[PDB]
This record gives sequence, C-alpha cells and structure tokens, in this order.
Amino acid sequence: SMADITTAEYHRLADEYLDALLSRLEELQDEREDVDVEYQSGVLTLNMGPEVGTYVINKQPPNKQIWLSSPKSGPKRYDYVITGEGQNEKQDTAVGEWVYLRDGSTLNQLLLEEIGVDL
Amino acid sequence: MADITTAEYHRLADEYLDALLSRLEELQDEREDVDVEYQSGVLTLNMGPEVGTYVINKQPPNKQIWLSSPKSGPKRYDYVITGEGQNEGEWVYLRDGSTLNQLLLEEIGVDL
Repeated sequence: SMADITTAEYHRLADEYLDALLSRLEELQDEREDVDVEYQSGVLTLNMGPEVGTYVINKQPPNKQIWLSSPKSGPKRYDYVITGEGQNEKQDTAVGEWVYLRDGSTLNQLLLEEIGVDL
Repeated sequence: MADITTAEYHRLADEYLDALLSRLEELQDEREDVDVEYQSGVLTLNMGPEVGTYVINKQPPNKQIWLSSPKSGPKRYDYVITGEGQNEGEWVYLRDGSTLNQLLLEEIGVDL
C-alpha cells in the first residue's frame, strides 16, 4: 500500500508489531482465565474462550500484509501505510500504520474496540 | 447443516484436523518449503515465501472451521450432511457447496 518497502523491511516492521502485540496479549493472558495466546512462525493465535471465540493474526509475506480473522467481525487484510508525515518531507520521519484499505481502519483500532487492548 | 452440540462439534473438528495434520506432516517431509504446526485449534501451513501461509482454525461459537488461503481468501466451512451421498457428514462451504478437502486438493495438491 502506501509504504514503499522491501520484503526484508516488511518482515522487520511486521515482526516488531507482532512482538509488541504478543507482550500486550501475554499480560491479558495472565489476568484472564479465558484468554490464551500463542505465537509461532508468523501466526499469532488468541483464544478468547468459548463465548468469544478465536482470533488469528498472521503475516502473509507474499502480499507484505498482516491478515486477520475475528470471531466478531470476520476477515481483514492490513497494508503498511504512511498516515503521518512526521518531522520532514523525508520518508524516514513518516509514521506508518497497519491499515485495512477497504475502509481505512487500523488494526490497532480493531483490537481496541473488540478486545480492549490499546497498542 | 448438522444439528450438533458444541461438544460434538469439537470432537468432529478435532478428528478432521488431526487427520489433516498427519497428511500435511507427510507433505512437510516431501517438500522443502512446507512447514505445518497445530496448536490450540489452529492449523498453520506455511508453504514458503512465494506461496504464502494457509490458516485453518476452529471457530467454536459458529461450529465452523475457518480457512484463510493466500490464493483464494477466506472461507467458512460448516459440518453438513448432504442427502446426495450414502455410506455403509462433510466440511462444506455452503455458499458454493464445495468441501475443504476439494480446495486443498486443487490448491496444494494434497488428496485427503
């Protein structure tokens, strides 16, 4: 999407994001009896229990996307998009986000609304 | 679309995904870029950097198995008894009547 990134750059960005997400969800896992989180090989699994269901969040490297499956709202696909220019016209000052280009929403926003997790 | 309890769903889904896993473990040995994992009701099938990653997961509140394919996108499979067919239930995408086994045959070349 908006960001002009190589596959290697994608992997770094996605790994950084999912590592941060994982540690936030590990906190949630400790506080709640119904929440279990796993992470292996680019795939983050979040079982919210028998009433909520299971979330899957995974790297899709050929598309340079992060894909999502939600039991509340279904499937979505996130591109790495530059939403803020930052300090300069320089691309190294730009703020990038994971955005679902069908509606412009962010992955952070979905997690906040559905799971109460603020990344 | 079958009238089953949540406990029955879990048994049926676990049986199916266990069978699928062992078929994919054979495939893992015979193809260098294929890796399969199965944990907490989620089957991950990484076909490497050109093909991408398949996810196949239980979605218990809907009594479905959900799929995400890098070639053809998301689908939701119900446990369905069709009256075409006899024996001495199948996992079906009810939008077109196809089975999950058929998709895996066509996309990945695994004949289940």
